[PDB]
Amino acid sequence: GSAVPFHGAHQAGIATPVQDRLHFAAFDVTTEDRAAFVALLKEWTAAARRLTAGHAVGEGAYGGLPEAPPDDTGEALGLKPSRLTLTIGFGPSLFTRFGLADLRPEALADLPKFPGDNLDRARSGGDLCVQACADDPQVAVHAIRNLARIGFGKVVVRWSQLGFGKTSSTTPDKQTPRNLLGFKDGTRNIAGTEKDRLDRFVWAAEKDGTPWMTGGSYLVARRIRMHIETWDRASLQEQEDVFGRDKGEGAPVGKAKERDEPFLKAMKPDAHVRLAHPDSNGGATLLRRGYSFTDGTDGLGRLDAGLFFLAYQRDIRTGFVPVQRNLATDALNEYIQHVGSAVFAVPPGVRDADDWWGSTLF
Amino acid sequence: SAVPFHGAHQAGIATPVQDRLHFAAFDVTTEDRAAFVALLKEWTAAARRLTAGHAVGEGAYGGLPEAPPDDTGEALGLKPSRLTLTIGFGPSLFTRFGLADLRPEALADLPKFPGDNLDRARSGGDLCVQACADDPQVAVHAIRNLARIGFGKVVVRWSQLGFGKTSSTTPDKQTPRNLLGFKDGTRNIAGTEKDRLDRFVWAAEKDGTPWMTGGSYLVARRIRMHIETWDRASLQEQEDVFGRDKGEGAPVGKAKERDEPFLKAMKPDAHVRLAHPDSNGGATLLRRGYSFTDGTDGLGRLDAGLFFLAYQRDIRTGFVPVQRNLATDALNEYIQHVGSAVFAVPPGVRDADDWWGSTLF
Ligand code: HEM
Ligand code: HEM
Repeated sequence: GSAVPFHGAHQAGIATPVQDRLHFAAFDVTTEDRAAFVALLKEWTAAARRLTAGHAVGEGAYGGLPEAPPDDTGEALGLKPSRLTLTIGFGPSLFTRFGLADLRPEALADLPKFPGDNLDRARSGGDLCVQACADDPQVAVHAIRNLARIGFGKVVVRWSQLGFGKTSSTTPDKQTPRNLLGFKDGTRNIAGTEKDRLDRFVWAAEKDGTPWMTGGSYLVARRIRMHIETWDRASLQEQEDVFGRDKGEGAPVGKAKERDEPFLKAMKPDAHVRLAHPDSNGGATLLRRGYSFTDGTDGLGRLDAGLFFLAYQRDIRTGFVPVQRNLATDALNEYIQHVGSAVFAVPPGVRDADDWWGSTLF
Repeated sequence: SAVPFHGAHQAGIATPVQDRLHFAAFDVTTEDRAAFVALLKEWTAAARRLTAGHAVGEGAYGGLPEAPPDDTGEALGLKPSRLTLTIGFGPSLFTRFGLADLRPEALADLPKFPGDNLDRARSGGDLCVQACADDPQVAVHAIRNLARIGFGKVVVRWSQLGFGKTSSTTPDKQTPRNLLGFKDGTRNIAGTEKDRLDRFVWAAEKDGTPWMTGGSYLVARRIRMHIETWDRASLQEQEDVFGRDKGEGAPVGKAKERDEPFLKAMKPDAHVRLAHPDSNGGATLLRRGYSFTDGTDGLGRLDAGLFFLAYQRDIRTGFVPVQRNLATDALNEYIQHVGSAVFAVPPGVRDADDWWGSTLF
């Protein structure tokens, strides 16, 4: 229930321990006034300082002038901060505005097309994003709702996604959660404590070529539908061969414990862990921070389940791209389909009560 | 951390309200009474396992390699999480298996109400399973696996996820707030009032349908809220809509949330004034609904609202008169009913040998 500090060299919500619920929104900008947009970034930062501390935005949710709408919509009243983090990111399409083209980072690479892609252009892309994570979904919704409200006229919501439960871990000392295919997910991820691994694989550095990004990261979001009907009729052995780990313990094939190191040659050549593993990808390493979703039925008598996949990396070209290319022959492909996609530059942290989101860019 | 599954009544009605909801409505595809009864027995066995935190069948792993696991596995290593599973039968069930003359009179079709805009695909259903739990993944896993067991005999018609309070951070003697920002649930039938439940909630034998004694009747309504319109309304307009203030939830003129309302001090079309049993000939409901937020629609708006669930001893004398009295509710400006269904919720599974629906079949 405690708060997660908002200030830092880095934005919270990345190396932070992974909170139970997610509300992810992508925004398009509807003002051509750079001054208006900068004032928005400052106002949103002020709201976030309140929101992540458990306080109502502006002058509160009630007790103001009767004839004016309340500053805060009020549904988080009486709730604790619940580890709320707010993480902001800039889409490639934002740099065509306010004269930012010269500032687009080289590591904000558009993704190539991948075999199997069935991307819905409505649930893809976006000028900027806010990732709201909390252990209470009312807290996460309230923050997105109130950010959008404050941005009325300057931004609209392009698309959003709710994650009802995490499928990722930055704390290997705690239990690994399972995804909706029933497998532990997050065993071999980067930990929030591994400060040297985060420096090499996650945080952008001055020398990488884009000084305003020093301290930030790069985010890939993929909405991935799961063919649970097809999966749920596969034998237990078939499911375990697809991944290279047993279902119960989550141990690499042949071994006894979830955290024993995989021996890649014992796995099938198209096994998911074998293909995604850094050793198979020239050392490429990712920080996975995704969440499960279900969005009703598919209209055909079945539940609609999937995974909202989020990966943070130091450079999209040396993180997500090579690992995803190596998955062209993944046995998991038979059961999944990518149906939404977006990349964002996540700027450095808000340094103190005078700093603001995107201040190094603007 | 668990709720007993066996009882005179099904759990999940008067038992403590859990944090999360997965509601699913199923359509029946088989015509065979025997095949259906068989399924009901299978379902009860799996429910016993799930509500105690165990995997269904022979488990999620450790079986024949060339067999699909009995349990899909995503709840492994989680606790029972106060999971309750409540099953109900829709009016359309009674057109099959020759049960037409066993439909309870109290399971009345709903009239059309002013402002209804019901989506057909998210309405109705031959039967429903309400899964509540403090962990959403426990709830989802239950529905997922019940649907799997029933494949070939039932399909999922529509499904709804919902959330109330988060109990690991909020006190249970603290009223939750709906997404309009008002405390919700202040004047409600509580699970402790065993005589109000008998008078208002539970079906009794002399009511007319003996197989439903110990049961209840469920109305579900998917109510969209026009969030962005509501949020532009003044604080005074919002409080005028309900007849309570937003901060404390006190009825107008009163000081504490739990002070009894003085209905003449509220606006004639205030929501509380129109819904109160005194304005409805004593009609009283047990509300057990959950908030929802499914995402954003095509115009950038929050697809969010209240998935309203009401239990009552007779639909004709509970939900119907009260909803009728809301014809002029000032709240109507800000909400839209977009989905609807009714169900007869049978009595409870009495012991290890009993099963869902046994009194009917
Ligand atoms: C629904 C889609 C996916 C599912 C269900 C899934 C599932 C899993 C599972 C069960 C594991 C083993 C446990 C672990 O170490 O975390 C794993 C590992 C991993 N996955 Fe995936 N995954 C999916 C998509 C992806 C994608 C799209 C990528 C990258 C583009 C990816 C990259 C990785 C990596 C790097 C590992 C760690 C392998 C290692 O270093 O040992 N996964 N995944
Ligand atoms: C979006 C839809 C709705 C919202 C946001 C809402 C909200 C509220 C609120 C804030 C209260 C006051 C506190 C309390 O719960 O006692 C209330 C009371 C109540 N509402 Fe609603 N409600 C909705 C729909 C309905 C419907 C459809 C019905 C019945 C058909 C209903 C029946 C009642 C009743 C019986 C009370 C208790 C009044 C009393 O006896 O004091 N509500 N509602």
